[PDB]
Amino acid sequence: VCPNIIKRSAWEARETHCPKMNLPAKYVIIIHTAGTSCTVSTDCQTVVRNIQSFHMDTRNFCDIGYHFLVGQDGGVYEGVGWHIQGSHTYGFNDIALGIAFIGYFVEKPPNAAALEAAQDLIQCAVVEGYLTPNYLLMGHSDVVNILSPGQALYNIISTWPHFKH
Ligand code: NI
Repeated sequence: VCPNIIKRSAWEARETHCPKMNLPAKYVIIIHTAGTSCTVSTDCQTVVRNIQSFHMDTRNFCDIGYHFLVGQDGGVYEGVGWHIQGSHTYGFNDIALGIAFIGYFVEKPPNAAALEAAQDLIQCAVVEGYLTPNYLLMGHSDVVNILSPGQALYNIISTWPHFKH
């Protein structure tokens, strides 16, 4: 089933009212925050909260851009959740679940804990119906010109199921 998942309230997320996400989604997009990483609950909560603020105040997004985030503490963090539209990839925000690893992974990849959490989340997504049974998995850089989710992480997710080979 779905891994733990720490809620928005847990990281003192600014409350908003954003466009709704249309489920089921047809894709999963692996992203990396490209910023600092985190190894313990409190640190990750902080980093996630800062990203929301940055996305809302200087990027003008309606809320944090990712549906979910994954830390090196192996924990899954709720972004805007399953039901809100994302702000992570042009042309895919209404049909793709954006999952972002907290950190910068071009050279070194996320630990096994982080990776496992992602796949378990992905698994419950398709099982729960948040994703179509024939959904497609892809990396950020496959869709737009972006240095995400990092070659290291890319090489990893490229081997997961439903990856758009
Ligand atoms: Ni599970």
